[PDB]
Amino acid sequence: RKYFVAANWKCNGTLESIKSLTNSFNNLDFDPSKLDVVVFPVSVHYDHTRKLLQSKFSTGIQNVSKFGNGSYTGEVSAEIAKDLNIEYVIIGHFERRKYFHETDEDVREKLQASLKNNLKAVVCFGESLEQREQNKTIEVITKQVKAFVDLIDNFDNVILVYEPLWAIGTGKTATPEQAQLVHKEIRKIVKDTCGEKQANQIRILYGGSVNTENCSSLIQQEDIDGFLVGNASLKESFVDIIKSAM
Amino acid sequence: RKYFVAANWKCNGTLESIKSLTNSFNNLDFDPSKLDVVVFPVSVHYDHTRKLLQSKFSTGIQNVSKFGNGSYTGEVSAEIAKDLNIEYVIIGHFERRKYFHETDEDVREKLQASLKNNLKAVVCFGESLEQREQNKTIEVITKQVKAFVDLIDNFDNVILVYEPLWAIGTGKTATPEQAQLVHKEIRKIVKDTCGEKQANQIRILYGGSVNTENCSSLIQQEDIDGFLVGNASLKESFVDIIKSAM
Repeated sequence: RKYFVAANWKCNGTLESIKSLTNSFNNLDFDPSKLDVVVFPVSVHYDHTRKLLQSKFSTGIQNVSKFGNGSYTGEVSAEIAKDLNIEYVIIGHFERRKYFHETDEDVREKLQASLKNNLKAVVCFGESLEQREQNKTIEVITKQVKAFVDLIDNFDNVILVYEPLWAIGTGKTATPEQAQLVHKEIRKIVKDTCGEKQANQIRILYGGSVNTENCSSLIQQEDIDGFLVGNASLKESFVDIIKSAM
Repeated sequence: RKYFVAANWKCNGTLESIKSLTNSFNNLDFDPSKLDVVVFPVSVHYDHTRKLLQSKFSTGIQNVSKFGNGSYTGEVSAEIAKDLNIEYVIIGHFERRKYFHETDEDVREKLQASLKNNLKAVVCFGESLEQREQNKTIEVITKQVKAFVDLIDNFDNVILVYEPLWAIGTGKTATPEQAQLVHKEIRKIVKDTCGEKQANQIRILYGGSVNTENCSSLIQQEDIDGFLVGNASLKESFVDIIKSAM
């Protein structure tokens, strides 16, 4: 299974910083048929970013609507994304679950709309610190995955991302070891409700704090197929995090 | 008062449909110093629409974040909008209050972030059918407007829009005389808290169902200064609606 490295620039950037950052990325020599590298810029920055990035890199958007075309002011539907040749979309990120009250049901409806319009999806989930302290991680993870697992028609087109909320912003850290354990568990859940061939071809990315110092330890875990990088993707050094996966 | 005519395309359009529509809009000869005409496309269609529309047309986006730059996956900040020279932003649209749970508190904060970044705002509000039947129209409209009006540092940069939810999708029809009554009262609220001079300079648009048959009878009302047009703005005949305000 092919490694996946994604850059989530979130709500950051200017036309200038993006011109400056895309040039550094373009200097990276890599074969896109042996590694997937995706960049997710702010929606209004999309065209500009797609024009500055060489086709080596794939591009997507940070969110997509659960509804289709219609009277939904401010939403970007999956068909609109499809019409523009936007290949990937991020769904269920915890900032969207937290600041904007997206539920597991919004996650599944968005995943369905995306698959219906032939877009590839990056689905996020993970447990909070309160839930981990109560030894409930597996119960919470299985509930979040069950909400949408039955829609995956092609296990190459849907990528899973585990976000260890308990270790995000709490002033706690995750050891690659503690991450690999959850990934293994997630893969077992996919094996048991979808099949063995499906479980072994689907990528499960680590979605915690990833930098140039620990990216090598994480990728080397058999069940960690890459990452969804936040802050560190806003720096030129991000080319180093991509090298570790090749 | 300069009339204001806005096309809210909501979540609609393709590259080819927009190319064909902008072409048609560009054929209408109007003077921007005497009439404001703004079109709001989907975020990912913005650059494309801005390049196709002649500079006499103003453009904006359908929603902004209440947060600034940072870890807010999927949001677009006022600050990013400023860097791209995006002139207008829609705030408080009923579809976002309904489907995405945005509150008066949210509206207030998005307006504050918008004004701090030199963006002009179209602020929406209005009562529902249930509220209108209990004879609470004024009470509701007063509370919604009072949630943000003290922020208006400048009465040419903020536009108010009354949306009669009670007639949007219920089978009721709002008549010009009925809309005028509410517009007159909206202007009184502004008079009572900002000054009489301020109240006579701010534009209050009607955001109910507008078309080529009823536009002239609405714009002709003394307290109605234009409209936020929904689906009629996805047609070529939209030019006829702009004309009614010339």
